[PDB]
Amino acid sequence: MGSMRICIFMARGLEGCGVTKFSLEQRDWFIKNGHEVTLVYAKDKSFTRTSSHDHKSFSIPVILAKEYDKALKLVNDCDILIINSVPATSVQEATINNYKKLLDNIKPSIRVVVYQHDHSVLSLRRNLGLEETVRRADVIFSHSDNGDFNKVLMKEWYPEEAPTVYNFQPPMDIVKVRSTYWKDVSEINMNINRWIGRTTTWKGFYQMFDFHEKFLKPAGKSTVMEGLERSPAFIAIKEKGIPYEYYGNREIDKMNLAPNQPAQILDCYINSEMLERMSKSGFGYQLSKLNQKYLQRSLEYTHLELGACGTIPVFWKSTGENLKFRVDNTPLTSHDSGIIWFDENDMESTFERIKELSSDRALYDREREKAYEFLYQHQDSSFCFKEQFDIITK
DNA sequence: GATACTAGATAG
Ligand SMILES: O=c1ccn([C@@H]2O[C@H](COP(=O)(O)OP(=O)(O)O[C@H]3O[C@H](CO)[C@@H](O)[C@H](O)[C@H]3O)[C@@H](O)[C@H]2O)c(=O)[nH]1
Repeated sequence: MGSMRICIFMARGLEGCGVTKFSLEQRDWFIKNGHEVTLVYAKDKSFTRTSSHDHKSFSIPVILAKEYDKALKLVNDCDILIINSVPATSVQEATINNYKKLLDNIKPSIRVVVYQHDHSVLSLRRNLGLEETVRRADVIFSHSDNGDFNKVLMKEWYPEEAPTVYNFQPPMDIVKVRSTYWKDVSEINMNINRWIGRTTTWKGFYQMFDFHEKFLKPAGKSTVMEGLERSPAFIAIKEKGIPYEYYGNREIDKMNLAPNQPAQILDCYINSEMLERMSKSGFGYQLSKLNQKYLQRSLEYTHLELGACGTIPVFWKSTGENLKFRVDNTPLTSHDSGIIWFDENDMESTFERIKELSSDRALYDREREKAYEFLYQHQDSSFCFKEQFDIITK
């Protein structure tokens, strides 16, 4: 019921993945709804995927370790301070020290909002100041009431009344993407299967490799996996002697899209570039197989980008089973969504589906629309940020 | 003790 000043703060730094995407998507919504916004991030630690999204023209970097004043001056110039990430466990005494001093000098007329974007305790543990950050917050959000942040970490800090933790969904303006990359069914290459994600076990990269060597490759299809970095978690792909063809983001045009080829792995990607390639690929894959406890209503940005750019979304079954439609709590697998639920113990019925859609384009374009409208209903900004804006205000 | 989950050093 009035225009406010917002400061989005990422103390971990600008990593270029989910948290960075949420902030940018948060900034756009606030701006579109009449509010002034400033996006601030700590550059004490740097990241590879720092340019995946375009923020360079408006984001404001700051070195907490040696710019406390500018930092304090920025975080105090708003009505709502939203912290999406906290210093990592490797920043250096000065950084985590000044960040803690910042939380002690945020004027009284500022409502501090804290979003916890991680899932597993293992990730939650690599945070510094997360406890102080949470106690200073006037509002807290998490991906699941039954996730680790809620059931374990909030138990360690509040064994005199524990703050409420509201649930949220990482929203995105789906229409902007569609209206920008969607293509006519004729421009799509039904033989290019494109997987996107990062090198982490719950991201289902293994099953994509398996699915390619056993179904797509043998059938003349081509597979591209975008976003795999040789993180330590990559050693396992070495031990498992899994066939592949790595490509740096510079030599993308030397990638071989012909049949009878191993999984073509792309290092890391620029988000707008990936969407363009995806909007012209027959099927996009996002096999996140997170566990029941961590799943409530939150789909991931990689999930939403697939629906939004005009491809046929191929997600992990269990995921769509545990998650619930935002409109009526019903499982995502209970709707005629057009989505193709991936079954690990039945990759043949999955492949068969892809084959059908691969033959007649009428049904294909009939399934996109249903998938798009379904993902729109479930997680577009228009709805989700308004839900959060209301919890933050009242 | 089995098992998920979590880019860096350095030279051009
Ligand atoms: O090299 C890359 C890799 C990813 N992306 C993009 O980065 C975002 C990644 O977000 P998401 O798909 O959510 O994956 P995570 O990086 O795992 O995001 C984390 O943060 C999100 C915000 O809440 C949560 O939804 C996730 O579960 C959590 O893992 C997407 O827009 C991707 O298109 C790029 O542009 N380039």
